[PDB]
Amino acid sequence: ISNYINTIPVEEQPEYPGNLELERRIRSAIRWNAIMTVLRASKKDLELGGHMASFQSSATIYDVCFNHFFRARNEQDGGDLVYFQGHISPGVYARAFLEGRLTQEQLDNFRQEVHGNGLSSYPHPKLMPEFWQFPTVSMGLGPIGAIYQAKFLKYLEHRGLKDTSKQTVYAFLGDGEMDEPESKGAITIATREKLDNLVFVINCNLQRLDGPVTGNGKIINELEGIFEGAGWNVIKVMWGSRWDELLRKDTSGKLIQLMNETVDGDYQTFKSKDGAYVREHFFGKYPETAALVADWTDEQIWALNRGGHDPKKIYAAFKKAQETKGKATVILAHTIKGYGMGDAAMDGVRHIRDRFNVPVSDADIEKLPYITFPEGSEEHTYLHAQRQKLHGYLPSRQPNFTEKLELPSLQDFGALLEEQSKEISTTIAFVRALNVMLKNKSIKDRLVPIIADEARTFGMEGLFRQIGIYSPEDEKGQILQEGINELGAGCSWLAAATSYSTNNLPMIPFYIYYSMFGFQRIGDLCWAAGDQQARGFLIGGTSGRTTLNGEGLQHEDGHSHIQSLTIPNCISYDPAYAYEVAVIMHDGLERMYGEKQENVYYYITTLNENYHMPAMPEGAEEGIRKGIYKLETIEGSKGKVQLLGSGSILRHVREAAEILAKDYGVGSDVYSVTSFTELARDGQDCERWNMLHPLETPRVPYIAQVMNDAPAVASTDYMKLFAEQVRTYVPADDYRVLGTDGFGRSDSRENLRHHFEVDASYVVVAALGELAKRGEIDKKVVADAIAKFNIDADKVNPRLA
Amino acid sequence: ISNYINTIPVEEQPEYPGNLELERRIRSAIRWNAIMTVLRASKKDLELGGHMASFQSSATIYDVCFNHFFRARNEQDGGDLVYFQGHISPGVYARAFLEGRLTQEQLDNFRQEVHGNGLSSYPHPKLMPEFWQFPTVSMGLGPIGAIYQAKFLKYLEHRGLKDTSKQTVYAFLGDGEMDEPESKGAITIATREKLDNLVFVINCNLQRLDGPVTGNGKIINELEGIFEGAGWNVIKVMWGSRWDELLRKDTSGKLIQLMNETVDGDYQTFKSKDGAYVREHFFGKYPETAALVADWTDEQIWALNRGGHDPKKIYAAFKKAQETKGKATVILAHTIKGYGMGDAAMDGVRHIRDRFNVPVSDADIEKLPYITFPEGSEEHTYLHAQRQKLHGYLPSRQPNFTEKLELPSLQDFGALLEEQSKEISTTIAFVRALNVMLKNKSIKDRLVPIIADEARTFGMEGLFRQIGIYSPEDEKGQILQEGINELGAGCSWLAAATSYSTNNLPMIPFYIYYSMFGFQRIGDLCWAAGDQQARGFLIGGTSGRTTLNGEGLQHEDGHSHIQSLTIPNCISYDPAYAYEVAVIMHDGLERMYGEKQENVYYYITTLNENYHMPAMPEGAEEGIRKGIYKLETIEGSKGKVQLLGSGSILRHVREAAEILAKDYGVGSDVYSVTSFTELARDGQDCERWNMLHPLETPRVPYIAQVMNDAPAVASTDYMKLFAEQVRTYVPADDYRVLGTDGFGRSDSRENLRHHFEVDASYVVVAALGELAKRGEIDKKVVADAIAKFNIDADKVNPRLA
Ligand SMILES: COP(=O)(O)[C@](C)(O)c1sc(CCOP(=O)(O)OP(=O)(O)O)c(C)[n+]1Cc1cnc(C)nc1N
Ligand SMILES: COP(=O)(O)[C@](C)(O)c1sc(CCOP(=O)(O)OP(=O)(O)O)c(C)[n+]1Cc1cnc(C)nc1N
Ligand SMILES: [Mg+2]
Ligand SMILES: [Mg+2]
Repeated sequence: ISNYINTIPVEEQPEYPGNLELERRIRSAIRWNAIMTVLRASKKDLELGGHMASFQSSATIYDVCFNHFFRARNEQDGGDLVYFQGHISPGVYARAFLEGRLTQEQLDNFRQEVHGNGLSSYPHPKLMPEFWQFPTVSMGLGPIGAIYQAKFLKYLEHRGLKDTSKQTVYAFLGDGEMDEPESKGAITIATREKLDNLVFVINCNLQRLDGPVTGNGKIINELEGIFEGAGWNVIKVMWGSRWDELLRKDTSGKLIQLMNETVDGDYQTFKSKDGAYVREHFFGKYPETAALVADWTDEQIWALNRGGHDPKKIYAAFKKAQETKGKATVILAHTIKGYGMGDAAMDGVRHIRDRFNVPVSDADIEKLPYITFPEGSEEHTYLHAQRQKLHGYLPSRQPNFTEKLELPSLQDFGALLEEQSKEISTTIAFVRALNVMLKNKSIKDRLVPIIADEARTFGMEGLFRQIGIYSPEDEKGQILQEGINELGAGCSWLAAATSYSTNNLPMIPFYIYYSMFGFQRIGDLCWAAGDQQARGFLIGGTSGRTTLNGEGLQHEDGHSHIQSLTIPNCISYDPAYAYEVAVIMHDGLERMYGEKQENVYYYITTLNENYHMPAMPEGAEEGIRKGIYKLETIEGSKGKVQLLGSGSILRHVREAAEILAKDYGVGSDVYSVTSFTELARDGQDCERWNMLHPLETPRVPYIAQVMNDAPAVASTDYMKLFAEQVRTYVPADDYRVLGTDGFGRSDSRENLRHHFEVDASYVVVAALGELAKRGEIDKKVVADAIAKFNIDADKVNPRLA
Repeated sequence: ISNYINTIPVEEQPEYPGNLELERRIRSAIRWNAIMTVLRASKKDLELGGHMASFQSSATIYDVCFNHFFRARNEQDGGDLVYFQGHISPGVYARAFLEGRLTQEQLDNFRQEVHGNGLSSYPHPKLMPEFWQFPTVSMGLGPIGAIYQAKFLKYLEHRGLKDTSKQTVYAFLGDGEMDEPESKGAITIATREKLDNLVFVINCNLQRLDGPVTGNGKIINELEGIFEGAGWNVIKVMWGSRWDELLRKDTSGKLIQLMNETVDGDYQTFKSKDGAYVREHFFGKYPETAALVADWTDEQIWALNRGGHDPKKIYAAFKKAQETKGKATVILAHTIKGYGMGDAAMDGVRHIRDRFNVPVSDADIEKLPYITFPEGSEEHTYLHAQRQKLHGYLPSRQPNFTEKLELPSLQDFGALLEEQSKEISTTIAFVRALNVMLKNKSIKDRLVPIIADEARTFGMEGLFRQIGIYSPEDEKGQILQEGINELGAGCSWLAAATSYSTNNLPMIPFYIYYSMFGFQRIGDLCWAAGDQQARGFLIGGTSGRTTLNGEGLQHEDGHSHIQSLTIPNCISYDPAYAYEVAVIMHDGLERMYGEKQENVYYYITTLNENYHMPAMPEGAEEGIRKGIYKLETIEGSKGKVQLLGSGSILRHVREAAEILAKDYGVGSDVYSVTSFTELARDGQDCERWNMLHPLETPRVPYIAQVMNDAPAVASTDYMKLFAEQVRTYVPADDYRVLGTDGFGRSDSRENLRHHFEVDASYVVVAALGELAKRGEIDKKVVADAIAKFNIDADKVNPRLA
């Protein structure tokens, strides 16, 4: 930690390049319009909400950036990638309005978007696809997302894919936000990868929502301490220009001592008081500090401001960051939350227009009028002129990429569509599919395989020697090894999955990891990715409750599909066979990066269990995409049932089919369900449409176009809800579901599938029971089956075990 | 960052108090048994798994702790709280076997737990309730969990609840694991809270799973830098005793330089070569370092060891840690992964037998025998003697607390059971229920309210005046304010929710936060909390997609209930009324902390919207707990339907009930569903039982007991699946579900409820549609209603909007 003063002394401060007086005029107009936007919204009494105090504290920081640093998207690259602090959006909207990018009607529709001419509360690309770029309001995601975005830009340059050297990634963070583990938890990576294209700007107003971040301490010193120890360049912007002569003439060193020892709580106490109070409780602490202001009026003492409010100090910081290489820079900007709002922290708006010399008539204040600058005026010309020198306006977003990719056809995956002679797994199939893609001239180098330490577990060692590991193992390596860091790997995946938009450079990431540590562990990031319109593949390996058999309770995933189905634009599949993996990957590729450019991302669970992989049934492709298709029907004269399975359990459902036919003369229709979730969504969509068009021909759910009315049984390696979700749409009166509800445990696959009541034996007993209720077979046949299969009808429900 | 040598120079290293040679003999037996356990499992060829290399690198570190530091649970306190690294469990079992706490057959059932006499792969309290205590195999959860556990212990002492001062919290971490954002993301908290009762022990073997943590850098220096910067006491245990005369004899300083400059990757390379290579490639870098080992044999060179393998060095670190006050300590122990396993990490078994002088003859080696120490033997006496001086054995766990609490009766919540004068919300009801509890003498001081910088939004400032904020606002304060840190708050809640076991002191935490940032953001901790048998309340405030109307995409929660239902022992409710919240909190209090001592935790979503709160109907208590009860029956002679609602949307389904009756003569049965999930679980249990008892009379799901066969419509503020999950159990032919699928956005509650198609007009249209489909009414009247209600039948499905 260093003294509690500016890192950059006046002698090293560069001359400010802009017109300070003009800038303030424009800035006061942006401040005013931001407050008018939120106040007008409140007057509606619709509980819309909105913030003002935060932007008031950081307005000048953003202003210096818009006038002198921020590069907009241009012909060469995506420009500077700015992660705006989420709740200061009114200020962003106010500047956009001033630049003529938004209308007054839009501002009057702040937080009222349903009808189409409004503005979102926060940065949400999904809601305003041509404006916002990075979703940051869920605190903590912005910092880590920015770290991996900066690292990805360097990756694109090192790989010879795009010269991103002129782009800088700015992450505007709150100080309270720095307590989120995700906020400082990965800062060490910025130093390992020398991210000198990354700048963290922390708004240190010393406050969060309920109170001071650390009243009894000094948050700025805490931040400096850990960032410095993590190897970052730290620049503190503590005090305004009025303090220079004071610090300059104090030869005793007491003013610094005093600044150092005063804690955050007392500093916040001063800003609530007045000049006389500061003379007494701060400077009055020591004779030498009291002597520095003896000649000052209380009004002059009260004028002393924090550094983050002085354009000259701010500029110095951003310019120095720009020059700093070999590591990332964090700017700790000292500010006042609620700055210039005074009291308010209908005549208090009067106070604001007085404080910022806002050009609003006093008999007009009542109408809460927006201020604009006419074309031809000093302000309008200056506003636009600075932006043009910086390539235009931001934030802005391009919804689609421009180039045309020559994607592999399904036949290019032809090997995976045939019967495999050796027993392999769906993960092995996934890797083989990747290799096919790695042979396509159009996308081979746009692929971005990502792993979190674990590569040997998924047998990815082969691609290693083939395409290498990224290590600026050299800077041309293609695979991103993020170590034991699922969140970091997910942010790398997100940066890659949205490159088509931010850089107009489509990249196709495949992040493979232990499924349990997917949505369950990084779900907030997965929701954010949906908002950011990510297009890529998330591969949940070692999936299924009973399949990763020895690992137990914290590894056995029997519910990730329940978590993924909550994300509207995530398309989830649980394939049992290699040919299904091939058809699903090809389709996703085509939907996301083909001419359609669909804004969806994929989640495919894969397995670590080897078994026989049959050839793809002729004509089964569309059924695989849609979610279900019939494998075969087995004959039998004593009854008929429908058996559905997915993932690793399908082969056991087929085994049940052979038993039912040969031991009981019960025939059946056997279906491979590649996506219960897509089938459920389709069914929900059909019934919604039907409800809304009562006079028209009812739409039939896709699952009902494949299944018939015979009693059905479904079994999967996930909790019952995964298959039970399509109940409404199944055209049979009987639909029994087996699943892996309950905490996992260590044992052999055979023992877990029996414990979780999902194996062939339970499918047979479940099927026989449906026939027995129909009076087709004797109930004792079901009872004798339970006995012969060694089923404990009275053991505790696995969910409670 | 300091030089690459031990922090504690030999001149300051205390005398080691144990018998090194006897300890080595015991440790050798433990290493062998750990290895035999895993190899024996391996021979089964059931893909059971298990690790050996990691424990081999850390065994001595744990050995010194078991012999000289680890306090076991005792009469005064719960002993030291040890977060054992998950995958070194085989060594913990090996030792427990040796202390005679586990049997040979149990070791033979390593990773086979279904039949009841086996051992879990990793620390899982749920699976071994009397043995393991803290779930650590999900990397990164252990370190942050340990930080807040240490903090909770200080809270208990300060509140005057228990003298926990002799307890130390040890977190055994891997160096690869430190990359998880959760691993270092909260370390500044240990400094702010002066947690001198916390010790982080990082095993720096420089390797993770697929390679070195950072081969081109120095992970130990990286960790020292950030931890020192965060304010911790850092102790590096780098080199063994054989290096001392050497560092002393060098006066050029060339060794220290050489040690500082060599990078992780090369050190790993030396541990593969041999004395010859190291003397030329390490000492052979400068003539002065070569000179120091000039008179050494290559074999003497090869015997140089890393500090984490030397008991004398390990002891000094732990002793220094134990004495330190004012801050937490982190011990960076330098070790060799796969230590002594040569060949890999009967020829291999022969080698480790020889390497560690294991008392196993050549004749017995192929039997892969377990070693034991007979009573009376030197080894048996010392193993037990050291543990007795340290109060017993660990790990061990007490599943239930001993004291009897005198819980408040439902009658004590009587005010909340009556109709309310003022319009209030379920969140206000929750706060009042807490106030009832705060009056109960038996539990008032055991309550632990937890907030994450959102107290103001939840209107909890009334509680502050009452019980205060813990800030050691004084260290007697009862409320834990964790700031903007959901993971941290969740970890505090976990420590408190598990105090009943750990400290035999029941504490009842209530963590309230924005529901969106619950399971979605800290889901992995929530699953681990289930493993740890947490008993507490998670309150998801500002919940429902349409109810937190102005916040938008990343705040509007229409799916946390879909995430929470994946946890077997989490009981979730979405109440509409103040009386339902009181009945629910009373039942949860009683189930978890009453005589039953049920191992479950509660999740209740509450609202920020005020509306009329009526009186609880006479006798509805049991239905409220079960998940559903009939609120009212409205007459109508043109038709009859059943309407179900929960949360904030129930109010709306009741308005639709009124409209249907007044405008269409359609009668209805209206039900409040306080828990679709408990109803779904009950339906599944009934169906599972029915399947398993074919000869018995079928059991009826509770929801089917409550409902009838009249066409049904359900609407909630959550995605459709939340209500669809009970389809199988609803005894009516038609069951239409309305829900908030899709991404949230900003607008008025009215506009959002129309957009998500869950408001009264949609419930009415859904209901008329079922009647028309049956013939009760004309299809033209459903068409006229769609128009009358200004419903756009062709707007995009909200899921896609
Ligand atoms: C709904 O509006 P809100 O509560 O005002 C809002 C915008 O949602 C915020 S703002 C906020 C405080 C931010 O304090 P900081 O010091 O970081 O920022 P600032 O002082 O305002 O510059 C918190 C905790 N949350 C809540 C919050 C909590 N946790 C997460 C993960 N994200 C949040 N965003
Ligand atoms: C199936 O067994 P496994 O993969 O060997 C296991 C035990 O599951 C482990 S162990 C492991 C490597 C840990 O390396 P460390 O350096 O931290 O520890 P060590 O070197 O072994 O002393 C990882 C990444 N994971 C996987 C892992 C990944 N991500 C999370 C969050 N938790 C994990 N536990
Ligand atoms: Mg702040
Ligand atoms: Mg390691």
